[PDB]
Amino acid sequence: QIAPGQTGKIADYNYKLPDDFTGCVIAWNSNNLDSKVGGNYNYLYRLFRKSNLKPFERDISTEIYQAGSTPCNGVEGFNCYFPLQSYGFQPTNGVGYQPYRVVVLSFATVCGPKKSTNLVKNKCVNFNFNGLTGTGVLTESNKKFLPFQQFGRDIADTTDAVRDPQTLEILDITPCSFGGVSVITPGTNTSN
Amino acid sequence: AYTNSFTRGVYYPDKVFRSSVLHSTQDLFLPFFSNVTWFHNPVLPFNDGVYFASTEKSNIIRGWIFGTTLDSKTQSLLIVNNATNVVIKVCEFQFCNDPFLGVNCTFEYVSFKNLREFVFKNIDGYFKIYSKHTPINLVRDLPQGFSALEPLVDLPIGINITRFQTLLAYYVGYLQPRTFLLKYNENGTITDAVDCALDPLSETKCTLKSFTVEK
Ligand SMILES: *[C@@H]1O[C@H](CO)[C@@H](O)[C@H](O)[C@H]1NC(C)=O
Ligand SMILES: *[C@@H]1O[C@H](CO)[C@@H](O)[C@H](O)[C@H]1NC(C)=O
Ligand SMILES: *[C@@H]1O[C@H](CO)[C@@H](O)[C@H](O)[C@H]1NC(C)=O
Ligand SMILES: *[C@@H]1O[C@H](CO)[C@@H](O)[C@H](O)[C@H]1NC(C)=O
Ligand SMILES: *[C@@H]1O[C@H](CO)[C@@H](O)[C@H](O)[C@H]1NC(C)=O
Repeated sequence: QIAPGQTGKIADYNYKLPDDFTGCVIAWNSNNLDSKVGGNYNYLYRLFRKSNLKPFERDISTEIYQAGSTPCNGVEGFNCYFPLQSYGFQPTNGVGYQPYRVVVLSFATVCGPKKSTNLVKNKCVNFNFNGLTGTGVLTESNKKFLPFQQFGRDIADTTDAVRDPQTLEILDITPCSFGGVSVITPGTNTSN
Repeated sequence: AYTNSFTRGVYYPDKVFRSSVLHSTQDLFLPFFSNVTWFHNPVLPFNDGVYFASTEKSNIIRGWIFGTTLDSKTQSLLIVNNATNVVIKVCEFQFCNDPFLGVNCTFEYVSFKNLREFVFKNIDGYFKIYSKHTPINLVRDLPQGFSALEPLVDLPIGINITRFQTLLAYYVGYLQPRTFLLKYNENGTITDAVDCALDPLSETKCTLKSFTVEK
């Protein structure tokens, strides 16, 4: 019952997800801690409620239901019931009646992990450091950045040093090697 | 009450090392020789950003409050020194009609003889804190001098801010989008700066991109 698009007694009266839910649902079998032989009536659930929920209504409100036309001031005799029941979890229950711990993860400050390579000096590399990129030779430097400075710039606004973010040491980026290939020749008329 | 800002209110505008170079830049900076409002805890506008500076003798000035409405209607910043710690929180705080110290949250963190200098600005929902500290021996104003505030703290708050107040002398001015020419020295510290739009000689220095000009 725990999804976008799904229906049921929980999905109408306890726990709705938006039908385009930004997130995931995770669940695992918990017979081995949530259940004991006396009946772990510890966990409750909303068996009855008027109208329907919206997504994410944790409506703790607990008063007697009443269906059709009757008044009800407690007593809960007929056509009116107390809205909650316990789960009768016991370690001897069958698989579909066992307890399960559910977690829903629902979705700027959060990110997954961003994973470094080891760092190679004195070779031509296609580098990335924090937000930037380049092609270069990365080399140890005698520059002295201030503690908060992360990059360092050449006079024509071209980056030419960077702080490594893990080991706080300064690299002197050099451009990777390029040059013209000139062919030097006597005339073909002579020799090839 | 008011006083003259002189040449204060320069901070390092981005985290990039520049060395022995006169880098021209535009950002929210305090205009040179503008008036700062002078205080010995009223609620103030924040506008585009604030330069706050505070002369100290006994740890009198403990922190700041920032928001739009500043009374639990929406989330709001509280930054405080309390004895041996610094606190930062962003909660829909109920705030007192006169907040002071004796003798729904999304971000929380808990770790005259002096002048303290601070720049507060809010850009694309990130809130920027730049600051500097120094000894002094002055009793009535910000001392005429030059200092560059390094960044400290750069918080993904996402909150709107248009009003702030202090918690317990201090001085307040507002940042504006102006061109500055910054002299980065041989070690990458900003040792001097020129506010272009100040006077014809500053426009000249900036247009030539030098702190000195021949005839
Ligand atoms: C990164 O981890 C190393 C240990 O491998 C540690 O020595 C270094 O100080 C850490 N750096 C930062 C910035 O946390
Ligand atoms: C160059 O080659 C041509 C043949 O294609 C020949 O007739 C001519 O004499 C040669 N000249 C020289 C200087 O080698
Ligand atoms: C306000 O600033 C001007 C300079 O622009 C100055 O002449 C004037 O005296 C200042 N006002 C006060 C009350 O200090
Ligand atoms: C400052 O106040 C915080 C509560 O916001 C408390 O946890 C901390 O221990 C206090 N620090 C000192 C030095 O009193
Ligand atoms: C740069 O900093 C070092 C300390 O790390 C200091 O010895 C040196 O004199 C400084 N250079 C300049 C030009 O201030």
